[PDB]
Amino acid sequence: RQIAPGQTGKIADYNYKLPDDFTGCVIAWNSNNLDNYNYLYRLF
Amino acid sequence: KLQDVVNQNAQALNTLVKQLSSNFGAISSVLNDILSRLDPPEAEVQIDR
Repeated sequence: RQIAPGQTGKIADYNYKLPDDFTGCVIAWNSNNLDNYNYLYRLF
Repeated sequence: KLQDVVNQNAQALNTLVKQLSSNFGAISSVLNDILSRLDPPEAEVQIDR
């Protein structure tokens, strides 16, 4: 849910943000069948 | 006639200034509230109103 214009949260605030007039698409699927604490994100 | 023309100019400017106090359906009529209470992507819809 963070991966959109006009959202907020640790990713949407500190790591990776889309412009308020972003022109495109977001695509997702679960990766549990491939993924193991190897993936990191920003908290400060 | 002259006092009427002065009164019409006064009523027009007085109305025009009073409109700043009105919401037009925004969350506040104080522009500085909208710009501080809400985040810009949310706030812009109220400000555009």
